[PDB]
Amino acid sequence: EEILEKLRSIVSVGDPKKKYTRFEKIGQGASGTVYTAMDVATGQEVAIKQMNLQQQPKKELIINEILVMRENKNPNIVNYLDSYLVGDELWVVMEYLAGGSLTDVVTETCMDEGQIAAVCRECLQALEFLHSNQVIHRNIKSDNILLGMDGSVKLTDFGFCAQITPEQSKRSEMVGTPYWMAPEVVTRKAYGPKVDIWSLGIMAIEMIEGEPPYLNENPLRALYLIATNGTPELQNPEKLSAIFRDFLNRCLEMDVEKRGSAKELLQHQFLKIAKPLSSLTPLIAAAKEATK
Ligand SMILES: COCCNc1nc2ccc(C#CC3(O)CCCCC3)cc2n1-c1ccnc(N)n1
Repeated sequence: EEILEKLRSIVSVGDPKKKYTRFEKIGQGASGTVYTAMDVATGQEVAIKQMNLQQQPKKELIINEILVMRENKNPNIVNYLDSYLVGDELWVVMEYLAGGSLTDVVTETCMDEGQIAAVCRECLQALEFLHSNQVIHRNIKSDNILLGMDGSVKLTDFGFCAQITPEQSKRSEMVGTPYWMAPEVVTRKAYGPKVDIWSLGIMAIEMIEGEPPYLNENPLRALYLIATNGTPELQNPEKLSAIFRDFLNRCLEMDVEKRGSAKELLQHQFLKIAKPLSSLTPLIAAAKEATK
């Protein structure tokens, strides 16, 4: 389709193996292989993600990533820098911070409520910004949270991103990762930005239990469980403070009406007991030691 030509008018022109040097593969997933690099001038280090378009197309969401992200900059988001197309590959240039994913922290260490509150505050800030600009991430999970060496928190991977409008402020595309999905998305009801709030809630369960509910099961079985069970239950709910349990239940409220939004969840008292972001850095050290 001309959808490839629409993409050819968005990207920049260049080698682009002339500016950016010092390539190192630091990742490889469904979003494509990710490299670290640096362009002459400099001294800015960058991350370059590479998709094989003529080997694993989609392909409407590909363009949607660039368009939505290039005009939505925020401190709590990995920021788009540029994009090129070479051969069959699409390259996306973005900021880089070193220091692992939240996933490595939540599956190899234990976070206290002060640390969970700091991570949640930063995430809510990114969501509150996205939602105020009619943007829904639709794939909130620890895998998509990045941790700076100074304890910074950045939302990443907007490949499943979606833009709403007052004329059609809801969606019905069954997108995201099964276990982190809101019920209204699982059961194909019309859904809004509050689905990000849900997945944030599931990600808190990660930070509490080390993994999202039903993870032992299979993706489809999980979707069924989410559909049936609705609001998931902690193995040991008593291990959480009263101010934390209230926070979770306002993130995981079945009633989309009664479920909190990012703007009002930033006002929750659970975020008041938040520790400074520097407390997250020993978790990063510990995460890297179990990773070895
Ligand atoms: C946790 O994985 C470590 C490997 N790094 C990595 N994989 C990525 C996949 C997709 C995107 C992505 C993406 C976007 O959707 C974000 C909005 C702008 C367009 C591209 C970014 C990835 N990164 C980064 C990026 C920057 N720093 C670090 N440490 N890792």
